[PDB]
Order: sequence, then structure tokens, then C-alpha cells
Amino acid sequence: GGWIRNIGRYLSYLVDDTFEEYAYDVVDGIAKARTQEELLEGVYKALRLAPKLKKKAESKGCPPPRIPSPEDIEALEEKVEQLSNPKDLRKLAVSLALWAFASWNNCP
Amino acid sequence: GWIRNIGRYLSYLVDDTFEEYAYDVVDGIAKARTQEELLEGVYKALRLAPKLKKKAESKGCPPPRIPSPEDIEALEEKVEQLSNPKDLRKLAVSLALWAFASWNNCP
Amino acid sequence: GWIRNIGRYLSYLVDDTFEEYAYDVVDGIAKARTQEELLEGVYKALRLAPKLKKKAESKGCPPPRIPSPEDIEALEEKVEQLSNPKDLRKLAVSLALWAFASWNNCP
Amino acid sequence: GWIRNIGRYLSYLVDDTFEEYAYDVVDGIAKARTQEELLEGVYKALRLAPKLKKKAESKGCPPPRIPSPEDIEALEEKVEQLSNPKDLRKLAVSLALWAFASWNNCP
Amino acid sequence: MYVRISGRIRLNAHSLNAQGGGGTNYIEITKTKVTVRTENGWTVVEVPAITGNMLKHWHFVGFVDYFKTTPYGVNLTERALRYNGTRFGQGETTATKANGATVQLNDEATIIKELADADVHGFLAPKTGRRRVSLVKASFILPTEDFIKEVEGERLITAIKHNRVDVDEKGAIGSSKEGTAQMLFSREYATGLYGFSIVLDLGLVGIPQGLPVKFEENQPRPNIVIDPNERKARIESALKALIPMLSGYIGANLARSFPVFKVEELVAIASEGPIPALVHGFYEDYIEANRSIIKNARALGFNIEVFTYNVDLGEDIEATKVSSVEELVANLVKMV
Amino acid sequence: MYVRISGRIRLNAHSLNAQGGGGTNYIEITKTKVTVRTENGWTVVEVPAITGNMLKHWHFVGFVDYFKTTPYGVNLTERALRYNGTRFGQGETTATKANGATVQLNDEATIIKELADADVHGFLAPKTGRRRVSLVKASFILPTEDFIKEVEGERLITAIKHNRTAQMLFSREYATGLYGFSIVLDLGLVGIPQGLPVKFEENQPRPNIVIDPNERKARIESALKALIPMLSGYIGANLARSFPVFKVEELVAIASEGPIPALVHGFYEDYIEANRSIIKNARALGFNIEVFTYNVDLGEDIEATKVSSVEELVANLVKMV
Amino acid sequence: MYVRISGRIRLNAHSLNTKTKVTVRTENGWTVVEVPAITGNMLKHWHFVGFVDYFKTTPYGVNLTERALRYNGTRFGQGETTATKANGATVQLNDEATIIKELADADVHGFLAPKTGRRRVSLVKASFILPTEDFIKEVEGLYGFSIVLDLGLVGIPQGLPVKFEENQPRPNIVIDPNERKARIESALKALIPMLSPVFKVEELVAIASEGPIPALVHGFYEDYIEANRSIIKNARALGFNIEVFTYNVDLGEDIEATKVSSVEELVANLVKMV
Repeated sequence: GGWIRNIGRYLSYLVDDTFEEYAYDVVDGIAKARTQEELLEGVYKALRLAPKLKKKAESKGCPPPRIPSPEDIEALEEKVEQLSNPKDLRKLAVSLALWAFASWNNCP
Repeated sequence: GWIRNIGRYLSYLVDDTFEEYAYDVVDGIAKARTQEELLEGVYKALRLAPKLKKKAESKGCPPPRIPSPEDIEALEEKVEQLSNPKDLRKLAVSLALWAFASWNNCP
Repeated sequence: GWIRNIGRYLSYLVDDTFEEYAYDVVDGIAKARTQEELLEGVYKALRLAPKLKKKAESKGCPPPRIPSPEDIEALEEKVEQLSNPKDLRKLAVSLALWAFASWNNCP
Repeated sequence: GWIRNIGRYLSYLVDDTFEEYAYDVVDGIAKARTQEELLEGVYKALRLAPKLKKKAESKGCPPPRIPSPEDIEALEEKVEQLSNPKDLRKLAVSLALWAFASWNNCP
Repeated sequence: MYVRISGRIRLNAHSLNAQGGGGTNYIEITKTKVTVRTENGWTVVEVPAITGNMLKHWHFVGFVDYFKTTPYGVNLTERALRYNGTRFGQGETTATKANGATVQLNDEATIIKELADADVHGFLAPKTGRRRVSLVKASFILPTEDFIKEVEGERLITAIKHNRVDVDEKGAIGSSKEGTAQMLFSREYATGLYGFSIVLDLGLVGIPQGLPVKFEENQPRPNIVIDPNERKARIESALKALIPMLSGYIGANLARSFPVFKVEELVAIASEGPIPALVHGFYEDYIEANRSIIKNARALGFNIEVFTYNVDLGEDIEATKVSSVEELVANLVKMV
Repeated sequence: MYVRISGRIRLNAHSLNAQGGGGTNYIEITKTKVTVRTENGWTVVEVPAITGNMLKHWHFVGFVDYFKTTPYGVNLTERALRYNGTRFGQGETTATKANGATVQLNDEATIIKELADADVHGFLAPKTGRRRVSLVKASFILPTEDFIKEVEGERLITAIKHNRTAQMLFSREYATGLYGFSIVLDLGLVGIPQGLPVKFEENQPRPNIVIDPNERKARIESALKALIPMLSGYIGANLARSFPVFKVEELVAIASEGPIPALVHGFYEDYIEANRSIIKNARALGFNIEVFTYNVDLGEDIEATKVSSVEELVANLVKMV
Repeated sequence: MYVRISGRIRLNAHSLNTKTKVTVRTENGWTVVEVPAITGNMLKHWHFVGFVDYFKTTPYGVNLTERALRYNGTRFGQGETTATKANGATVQLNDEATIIKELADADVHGFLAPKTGRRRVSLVKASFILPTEDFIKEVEGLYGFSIVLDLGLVGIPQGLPVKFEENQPRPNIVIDPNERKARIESALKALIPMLSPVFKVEELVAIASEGPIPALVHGFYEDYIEANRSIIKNARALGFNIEVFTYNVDLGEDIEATKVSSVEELVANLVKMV
């Protein structure tokens, strides 16, 4: 509820074109993570590669890359911690990996 | 629960305005593969806390809020209870993940 | 847990509303690979106990919480059996971790 | 470690409700890498005891107990027997900072 | 030629290569964790250190400081004369010549011909994607194992504080409403018996990696894209750059620190041909390893001349008894 | 030119670089850890020492004292006149001048041609980002390894109490010994901004002296004469009450017009033969090295002039250039 | 003017309100032993009390402090945001120039007011009355002392020494020239108390000039005469003038110096040289 669209936006901005910075290692780490720790490291690295996206958008005139809302991080933490079953954890990680590739409203 | 306040302060380190960045401490407290360097980076953030307070009260922002002591000791009990590297790494990454979020600190 | 006195005293030593601002002592306490500098740092921390006690009434400030004899006895008992630098640095950095907090700063 | 008794004895020399605010003794005791200055400091602290006891009996609160010989003896035969400066320095500074605790001393 | 230096060096009261602390008045020094056998049980101790990256930077500084004396110093970049480690860092598709000329980033041979920095320390040009490894390779500077064993680890940190003074034409310091400009910073101060070891893979000076060798009649020979005396001067300057690395120009805040700098003992090997790396001084049994290496490398047809300072090195391995480093430079350059 | 002056000086009861722990009455004298050889192995001892920041700040004080008397002493910072070494502190964008007219930090050419302090002792402007390394490399002040190993250590420190409601008692730490220093004046780029060291106007390296040669010579004279207070009593703090005793037990000074290495100090068991070897090898390499000695024994095939101090050597060096 | 004095006297049964260390000379040993010598703070306090005694008697010496009369030199201690002048007018510590104009002891010996932040480096450098190495070598006494008067900074605020009106280097004097001369004369005369009931003067040597000059080697050593010769010859050869005064010592030859037979003669020479 809410995390879907914002996570998709941010991951697309990390992966989409018009950036020349195509980081798939973070996407692969998020996807292939049976345990929750590596999924958390992958999403943390994706969030960490925020300043590069902001600086590049400012330099090339692209719209600023929106950062996911704190409530989205809240929901992420709750569903990761409350779901100790590796099945739902893998489902969530692969859903994030799917949202890493999306053709949103890119630079005009 | 007890991650919001300390995560909020962690995001106070790097965010909109606040023309002073410190990502080495965030990286250290995120991938704390051993029992330590986690509290080391958190203490480094707490040492930059007066710098953040001065910058906020000077330039454009309301004064920052230090994490509550009950939060700090809750974190300390949580890190004491865990023994396997799995829980330690999960706690460290969940702690340092809040440093990058859309917070409306300076109006 | 059995540390509120020390944490509150260190905070009042380091926080605002006290115009003393002893950060060198906190830095000495935190990064302590060996026991010599950790003990010197804790000595420097407890050194300005009379200053805080006498200067509290100079403004209308409640007296600080001096560390209890039992707390310092437990610290001395648990610091003697220290050989590996890992847990020693852990203990020192955790001391510095509750050194910084957001207590009720001189209500 | 039987350091509680000597710490309590030394605390009354520095703690409140006592005009004898001799603060140089503890600093001289702590940073003593050599046995000579530590011995001089402990000797002067012991020689200052009659003033402490007369002040305590004048105040009304019970004075500290008579300085026992075995504890101070074991003090020297553990401080000078160990050649490396680490343990002797840490024990000296620890017993010096032991005096910096406030409790029900002179009601 | 690929000359290798190693040995044991004593640094006393040095504030070299701090870490900054991340934005704190208390400046952190470079702390590196090392392993010591410690008889029955191994130990890991975190001790002050000097990184090999900054050692390479200071070797660069020495090389460019001793290269301007040569008549062929025009090829040296003017940015090197001011001790700049930048090389095609951010969006630098061109290079600035010392005589105010623009140099393109194509034809790597021309790049190393027109830039001494490119020849000696390599380059990275992300815009044009040009890569060249640094011929000089510096090892880390750490306290040697017997030092930790004898001092039982220790801390080697004193943390002396430093402040400022202001009068601002008023006789006072001033509060925060005017600027204060009085800062209290405490920088960690270290010491110890360290180990210096840097290799100078100088056999590629003037030889681009793109076409290192040519075969006109099917024989291997280095591709010397420059005239010979320029290469000889570059080799001489690179060897002379070893001199300040042992007299002492390395270390952070050299103006305020300048640690007392000398090597307790030293070993140097010329080794015109490719050889194994000379072991860096950190250990206790390296004497036997070095003795065996020197005594059995000649069986492989290696004409390696060894210069020894404050080491007996037995009596059957031949060596040159030396007491300085510029004599080493002189005897290294009198043959090349 | 580049000059390097190393010296062993005997000190007694000096309160130099003492800060203490926070606001405590007892004030410690920055006893640092040093390594000695002895016979049982390399041991670390906590011995009192004087930081190189102290030495370089006092070299600054000497330079600004001997620069006013020069005819071209007008081009000096206002901070230099007020004994303030802090250049372009917190928030400083512009600069203050002795004459009163401020100067903008648009580049380094003006900050070198107008601010002799910025040239001689470097500067740092956080706002404008102007950066320059100081040309005064100040070493530390440590006792001799032989002296430490023969004095049995004893912390080399004694506590002395000082008296003064406004009646308070404070104590200070006092030390002694044969300390040593090695001050390096790499004054070959004075009057030369770091941004443009060599212009190469006609394909030949040459210094870019932004100032006239007279001002450069005067700055050299003042900076070298600033070594005189280093051996007189103007070293360290508490000089109003302490004024440590100075006597130059040993002195060596190596000067040249070209880039030359430093020299091995005397904080070790065996250093004199190493100094002989390095000096003779540097001379044989082809460096115009001039070596001056004071109360130190020399060997064969090496010059040894029984000089009195450094001021006369600096005077004749200026005379011969 | 700048003057430096180094001498040796004999102290017997001295009563104070300290004990320091002395280092053995020569090559037999370089260890240290504890000796009850005199701290430099005592020498500076003696100089201050002599200064106030010889300055309050002058008709122009009415710009002192009430605390200075009773030899209580706290110099703006705890809880002292202002100062009490000798006449009675409470001066407010707002600027350094006002302090320089209204105070004289704070000029000669510096000042520090932590509440207002005001600070001034003392132009009087006081050294230690330490025993000579021969005393501890052949006894296991002759005590050496030295003093430095930087009187050229008297009346000169630390904030700015030169105003630079017409681009000239002139000192920023803020008090009357007569008051400055009287203060210099009183400071020079203040050398009497430590040079004059049990102790007697045995050896003394002083150098006085105008520009910044090196201080003499302290009378603590054995072969310090060679250092004094080096300093004197170097000062003569550097180019500026320098006046050398000797008291019961044969300094050297082939130079010019004044052999003073009394301390009053030395005081008169210092007074008349400025």
C-alpha cells in the first residue's frame, strides 16, 4: 500500500535510460536473496546511489529523482520483519526486482 | 518501533540542504559484518550531532532531535541478544537504511 | 539497565545548556584499543564532577547524577578480564554511545 | 579485587561535605608510569588521613576506618612486581578515579 | 629495470596520514588491523599505519620535484609541479602541458611521451577510457611484528590537542555571533618501528602497454617511443624519488609534523630483469627468506646487485655495504 | 633555496604545550609515546614532548617580528601583526591587511604578491577553497633515545603547584632533557603561486616570482633570521612564567639552491656516522650542499666549519647570491 | 626597547608560600634530582611588585588597579567582568585599547578576562632560578636566573601595532609619550627587588637594544660563556646596535661593553639608553 509505486519509481530511475549508469548488480542482489539480510543490503545500496542520480539529473536537466517516502520504508521494515517465511520474503524481493525495470515518465 | 528516531537522526546527516555530507559512517554502520564499527559509526554521527545542531539553528532549519536514550539502550540490548552474524547484519542494514528518505526537515 | 546514572552524567557533560562542551574526553573514551586510554578517558569524564555540581546552582540547574559505587564497581570488575581488543573497543564505544543522548537537559 | 575498600577510603578525601578539596593527589596518583611518584602520592595521601578523620569527627558523621596494612601492602607488591607499564598504569588510574563517586558519605 | 627496496624503518612521533574522522574536531589517524603470531595464539591488533596510496603520492611528489632540475622537464605536467594527484579525473578529455599546450587523450604512446606523469604513474581517463597502471607500486607502512610482540600491542596514540588564537583588533576571541575563528582540534600522534617497501617497475618507462614490444626480425625488444636520453633522465628522476622517501617527505601535515625519519636497516635490489617482489619488512624470519632468494636467484641467470644497509646478511652472499640512499641512486644510474 | 637546520638543545623545567584534561587544575604536557632500542628490545615509553605546531607557530612569530623591520614589511597580513597564525578561519572569504584595505581571494597570485604570510607559512580558506602547503616543515621535540634509556624514564615529569575571592590553586607539569629539532625551510617557491609554478614562456623552466627580487630576498632574510628566536627562548608557551633554558648542545645546518633531501636526526643510538655518510654521498652526487656544524664531530673528506650561529651563515648566503 | 638579563646569585634559607628537577651535566650521568629551586612565577611576581612599588610613587602612575596595590595580581580572575582602577573609577572591559590606556600592570604583564574574552600576551618573560650544574655536581649554592623585558610593546595594543596612515610603519601608541617613558623607566627600575636581603649578586650580563633580539643563554651551564660570546659577536655582526653590560664577569675581548660596578649603575644605563 503505497510502497509499490514509489519503489518502482526509484528503482526505475536507478535502472532506466538517459543516465548512462546501469547498475544491475544491485538489482541482482535484491532479486537473488533467499534470506532477508541480502535483500536489505541490496535495497540499502539502491537507496545509497541517490546522490549520483540527483547530480546527474541536475547536470543534464532531467527531473529530480524522487526518493521513496518514509512510510514506504516503514512498510518495508514491517513486512520484512513480520514475514520470517522465506517464501513471502522471496516473493517480495522478486517483486522489487520486477519493479526495478519499468518504463515510467522518463526525461522529456 | 525503535528505528524511527535513530533512523530519523541518521537521515539528518545527509538530506536536502544541510551542506555537509557523511556517507562513510552510514556505510560503516550498514555493513557491520563484525560485532563492531556499528556503534563506532553511530558514535561518529553523535559526534557530528553538535555540527548538525549548529547548522540547523544557523542557516534554515529547525534544530535536530537526538535519538532518545531509551532508543539507544533498546538498540544495545538488541545487539547484545543477537549472536549470529545474520541478525547483526540485518539490524545494521535496517538501521542505516533510513539515512536515505524523503524527509521534510527544512521548510 | 544499571547505567542511567553514567549515561545521564556523560550527557550533561557533553550536551548543551552547560557551556562546558567537553568533547575531547568523549573522543578519548570512545576510540580505545587498549585499556590505558579508556581508563584515562573515564578519569577525565569523572574529573569534572565537582564543576558540574557547583555550577549547577549558578544557574538554577538540578544537580547531575553522579555514577553509583555499584555501577563503577561492576565496570571495574568487567573490565579486568580484557585481552582481545574487540570487546574492549565495543565497551568503550558503547560508553561513548550512551554518552550522547537526548535526556531532559536541565529542566 | 578488594579495590572497594581503598576506593571508599580515598573518596572521603575528595567528596563533598569536606573542606579538604585536595584535587592534585588523585591526578598525581593516576598518571604514574613509575613507582616513585605513585609511592610519594600514596604516602602523602596516607599522611593527610589525620586531617580527614578530625574533620569527619568534627562534622559528626563517622570517620573512615583505620588504614589497614594488608591492602596497601598488596598494592605495592602488585604495582612494582609487574614490569610492563600497562597494568600498573591502569590500576593506578583506576584506583585514582575510584574516589570520584558520590553516595551517602557524611549525612 | 625493476629496482626493489625494503627493510625496517623507525618513525617516531609522526602524525602521518590521518583519516579526518568524518567531520569531527578529534582527527582520526589511519588505523589498520594486522596479525601477529604471538607464540601459541595468534592476535589481531589495530595499529596506526601509512597507506601505500599516499606513499605512491609522495613518491610522485619527489619524482616531479627532482624532475624539474633535468633539462627535459617540459614533458612534466605543470600540474605535477604543484603536487597534484589528479589525472583525467572528472570530464578531463584533454591534458594541460607545462608550456600552456593542449594534449589529446588518444594515441597513448603520445600521451606518455608528452606527460611524464603518464609514463611514471599511469593514468585513468574515464571519458576516453584510457588505462595505464602505475609503474611505481607502494606497500603499506605498518609496525613490524616484533614491535607489537615486545610492546604487547600498545596503543601508540597520544591525541595532542591544538587550538587557535585571535585578537581581531579587539584583544578578545569573540562569541559565535561574530565568527570566533578559534578551533580546538585534537590530532592523533603515533610512533613505532615501521616497514618501508616500494617497487619501481621502471622497465616500462617510455614503453606503452598498447604495443610494448616490436618484432622486426622476430625478436623481443622494448618499444621506446621516446629518445633514449629522455628515458634515462626519467629513470634517474624516478630513482632519485627514492631519496626523499627515506630522508623523509612523506606523511600528512609535513609542515607541522616532519617526523624524525630514518631507516633502521635497508635492502635494495636492482634486478634489471623481472624478479619476484622483495618482501616488505613486517616479520622476523624475512632474513632467511631474503638470503635464500638472493643466493638462489643467481642460479636462474639473474644479474641482481644487492645493496645492504645495517644488515650482516651472512658472509657468503655478496652485497654492497651502504649507508645512505643517494649513493644507491648514483650506483643505480651509473650503469643505466 | 632549501635549508635544513637540525639541533640538539638541552632544556630544563619547560611548561611547553600543556593543556590538561578539560577544566581540571592538573595540566599535562602532552607526553607522547616514543620508541627506543635499549637492549631488551624496542620499547615504547611515554615521554614529554613539544609538538611541531608549537615550533612552526613560533617560527611564524619570529618571521613576523623580523619582517616588520624590513622595508617591504607592509605586505603582511593583519593577523600576522597580532601574533595570529590562524589564516582564513571559520567562514572567512575575504582577507584582512595591515594597511587596512581588504583583498579578495580570487586566486593565489594576489595572495602571494600581497600576503607574505600566506606565501611563507601557507594558508587555508574553507569558503573560496584556496589551498597552499606551508614552506616551514617543523619537526617535533623529543629526548634522545640514549638519554631516555639512561634516565630510567621516571616519566621525565614533575608536578609543581602555582597559587594565585579569586584565589585558586593550579599545578603544572615540568620536564627536561636533551631535546632535538629539525626545521626545514623549503623557501625555493616564495613569490611563486602554486597554480602557476613555471610559466614556460619560451620553453625553459624558471621560477615565476610574482614579486620583485628585492621583496623575495627580504622575505628569505626574515624567514631565515626567524631561526634565531628558536635558540634564544622564544619556543613554546608559558614564556611569561616559564621561559625554558636553551643551549645548543649540537647543531647542523645544510643549505642548497636545489632540491635536496632531509637528514637523519639524533634520536637514536647511532646517528653521527649516518649523518656523515648522507652528507658525503649527497655532496658526491652533485648537489651544491653547504654544511655548517656546531659542537659536533666530523670525519674525513667532509667540510666542517666551527660556526657560531645561523645568522652569520644566512648573512653570507645572502651576500654570495 | 628590548632587554635581556642573565645572572647568578646565592640564595640561602629561602622562604616561599617550590621543588623542581635539575639535570646532571657532563658525561658521567644525565639523570635528574629534586632540588628546592625557585619557580619563574615567583620571579614574575617579584617583578610585578617591584614595578607597582616603583610606578605608584611616580606622579604619572595613577592608572593602576586596586588589586595591584595589595600585590594581588589576579588579572581579571573568576567572576570579574570589569576592573577597579586605583583612583576608584570602575573601567569597563569593552576594548583592548581602553585597557591599555587605563591600565599599566596589565600592559607590562599582560591580562586575561575570560568573561569578556579579552587577552594580552605578557611582554615580561620570567625564567627559573635554577641551581648551577657545578653545585649539584660537587655537592649532590649558586642559582642562575634570567629575565626578558619586551618594553617595545608597552602601550602597543596586541590588536594592531601599526595604523598605517600614510603607508609608514610607526607604533600604535595610545598613551601619552611621557606616560610611556615613565612606564618604561619604572619597568627598568623594577629589576632592583630580585637583585637586592640575604642573597647577593655574584654574576650578571645583560643586552639591550630596540629591535627584536635573541635572549642570552641562561646561567645554568658550565661553558655558557662560549654561547654568550657567540650571541654577542653575532648580534654585533648582524647590523643593528646592541648595548652589553657586565657585572662581576669578564665577558670577552676585542669588543665594546660597559662594566657596571653597581646595580644602580645598570638601572641608570638602561634608563638613559631609551
